[PDB]
Amino acid sequence: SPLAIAGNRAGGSGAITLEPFGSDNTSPELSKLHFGETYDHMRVLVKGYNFYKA
Amino acid sequence: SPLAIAGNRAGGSGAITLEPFGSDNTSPELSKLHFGETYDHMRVLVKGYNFYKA
Amino acid sequence: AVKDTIEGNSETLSGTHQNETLALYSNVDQTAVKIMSSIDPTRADCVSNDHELGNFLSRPVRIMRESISLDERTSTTIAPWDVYLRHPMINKKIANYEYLRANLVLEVVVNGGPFFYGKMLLGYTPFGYEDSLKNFNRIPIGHQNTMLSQQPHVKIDFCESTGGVLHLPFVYNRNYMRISEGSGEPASMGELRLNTLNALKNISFSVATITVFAYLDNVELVAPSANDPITAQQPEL
Amino acid sequence: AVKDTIEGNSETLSGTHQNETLALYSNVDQTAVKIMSSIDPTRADCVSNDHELGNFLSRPVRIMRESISLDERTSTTIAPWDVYLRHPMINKKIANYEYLRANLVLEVVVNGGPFFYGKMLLGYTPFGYEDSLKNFNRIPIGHQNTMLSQQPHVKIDFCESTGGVLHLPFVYNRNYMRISEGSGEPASMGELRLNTLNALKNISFSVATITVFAYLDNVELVAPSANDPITAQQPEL
Amino acid sequence: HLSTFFGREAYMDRFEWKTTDSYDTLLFYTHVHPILFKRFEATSGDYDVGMLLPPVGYATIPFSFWRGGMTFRFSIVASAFHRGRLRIVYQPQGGLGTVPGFSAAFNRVIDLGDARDFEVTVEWNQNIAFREVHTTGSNVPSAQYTPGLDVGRTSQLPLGDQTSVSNGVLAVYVVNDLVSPDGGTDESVEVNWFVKGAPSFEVASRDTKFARWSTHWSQEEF
Amino acid sequence: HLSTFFGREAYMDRFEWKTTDSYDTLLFYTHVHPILFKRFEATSGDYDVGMLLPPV
Repeated sequence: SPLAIAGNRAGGSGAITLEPFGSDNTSPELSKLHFGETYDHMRVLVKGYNFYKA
Repeated sequence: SPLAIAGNRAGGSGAITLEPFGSDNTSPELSKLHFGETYDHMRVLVKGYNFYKA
Repeated sequence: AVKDTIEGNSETLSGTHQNETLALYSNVDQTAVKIMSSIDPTRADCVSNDHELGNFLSRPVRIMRESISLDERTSTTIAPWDVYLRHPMINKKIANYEYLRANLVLEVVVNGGPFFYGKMLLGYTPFGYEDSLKNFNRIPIGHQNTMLSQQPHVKIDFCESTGGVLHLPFVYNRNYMRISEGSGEPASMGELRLNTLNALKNISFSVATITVFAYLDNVELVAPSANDPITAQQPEL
Repeated sequence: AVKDTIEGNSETLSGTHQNETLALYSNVDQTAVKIMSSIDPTRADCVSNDHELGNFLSRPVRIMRESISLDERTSTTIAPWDVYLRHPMINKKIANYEYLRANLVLEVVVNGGPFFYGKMLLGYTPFGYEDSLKNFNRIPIGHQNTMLSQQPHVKIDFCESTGGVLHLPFVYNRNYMRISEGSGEPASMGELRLNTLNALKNISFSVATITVFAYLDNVELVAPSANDPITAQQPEL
Repeated sequence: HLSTFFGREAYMDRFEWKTTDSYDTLLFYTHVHPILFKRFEATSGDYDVGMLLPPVGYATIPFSFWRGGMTFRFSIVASAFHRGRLRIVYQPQGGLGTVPGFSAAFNRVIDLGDARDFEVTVEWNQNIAFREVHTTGSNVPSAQYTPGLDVGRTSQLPLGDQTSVSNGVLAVYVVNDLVSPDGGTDESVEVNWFVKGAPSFEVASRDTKFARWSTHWSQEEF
Repeated sequence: HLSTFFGREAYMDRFEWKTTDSYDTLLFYTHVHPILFKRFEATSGDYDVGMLLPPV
């Protein structure tokens, strides 16, 4: 019953990890292969201009 | 009678202080919270342009 | 990556805690989502150090006010403990307690010109005065002043405008006094007398005023209860 | 010879003093009769360290109570800040102040057997919810649970009897909130939603209960005023 | 520097005491904000109007938001044989439609003896950081304070409802009746008050409300 | 930061088990991509439609 209570907190921090599908293998030099730069920050993205309401 | 003469000079420098309403508590970083900058000097303010008399 | 700020504050607590009036006991575990507040040094603007909740019973309250006429001898009495605790403002902050223990502080304010030359007496009688109250009211004012002058009192001078500060202790045969509804204990702890010593005159070629305040100090409130206090009443004058 | 205990305590004071709310100024001298009290270590019997006046707003109060029936999906909402500050017991201790600033603490208590296996959701919406309130009530309960799961919430399990603790911060575009009469600020600081996640069932061979408490912590009362507070009201359930 | 305007005192008006006054009567009532107008009507022979402001009120016109403390000074004009006691009450918000207590709100009791000319400063006691600045739509502004003998206004009733531009309300009540040697029913006493700005005064905005006013009031009626 | 959107959980839907089920029966099937819509129809009295998406 302890295992059923700890697995009920918000956010799913009591869930059982289940040996995930495959592995994660990404190199740092993937941006130099695709798209040139990264898009991980929305604060930088919002500084571009957009057409609106003539 | 001395207390009635000293309290009659111009500017009200002989008045009796009366334990003011509340206290003064302002932080230096209030301009960074509101309006960005300060407006304490009229010499700087007068260097802006104003429309006048076409 | 940043904190999830929902499932980064979750944690599990025991089902037992206390809040100085309600205690809960359980054996199963709980879940907590504790989102903390910020420091914000700029969020404290109207911050003083006089108005509080602990020091609320030390707030002065006007309990007496009279106007004095020329060539008259009178007598008037009130109950200081009963009037102060029954004030509508004070009654709200003593509403879920049973017992009280504090000291009385009285203060008088007089205002008269240099043309009046009158005098008055203000005396106090401690606990036990209700027994000899039907007979003390039958004594002439002049003879009453003889006994009042031997008790904690103050003299009011009308030629000047001065007088009046009285610190009184808590005298009682019990540890505290019951302030719940139906109590008569507050109305039996003391008495204030205000009678003429010398009649007021005037140098011609006609009315003076007087005001009395009261409050408490070293207040102790104990015994929480779900009982209403004494029925509030506005001071008569 | 001993002290006269009447004219042995007399002394003269200045006519200027302060009591954190009333300050008096005068230039004439006064007279004082200060009779001090005793130590009396045996006079303190009903002395605890939980009931106070400063820590009075940290007293839990029941604001919600429901009974759950089998095979039904429902939704119910209240206003936690408005209900707590409007309680008759709490309204008395906030009566001559104008502004308040404190954090909300909620707690849920559940009771169900091992034969029930139901689930429920309880979510909170911060300041600004009144604008989107007429439209949020038009969304189906299933789709409402999607958005509530991303906000500070708690999950109620009926197979066990557990869950419910929620600490919430003070979020507001001003420094404090006005608690005087006619104020609508307390009724706009937050909202509590209680809707079904999974319908309650039972293993046969029919009603559960739930209770929610609330209180405040780090309370700050400022701006004394002679203004009545919001009209008190007993909680609806 | 703008500090030279916030700190220059100015006489505003007068009100009476009228010794035939009960123990609790309103004598003065005002809003705590720097924009207090005074309208005159060109005593000499013509028809002309004008308005005046204190040095604190004048400097905050080209701005839209204000905050800080303000200083008030009351001076009683009486002889050496006058005795009495007065009260000063401050209400942070809502106004005083009825006589308050003695400790529910901030109170001060001062006595008319050998000392006069009391001064007091009110600090910022709002839940918001900044307030608005008052304007006028016509040439006859609404009353901002109760009786002022210079402007020919003598109503002692409390006005109100200016919460969005002010920092509370000031009121003056009697405590002990005024005593004079000769005899009442014909004797009064006048009190003069001055306004100023505390060293914590502040303005931060830019506004265009004074764009069509003018300092040339001399001949504009024809 | 965009990381605050990738990492916020969300309840989507429910499916049943129905104990009267054989030993090999399909109970759930989905596509592994973040664009999963949910359409509602304004329970209260009017005609309105809407859609919802997870934070991702």
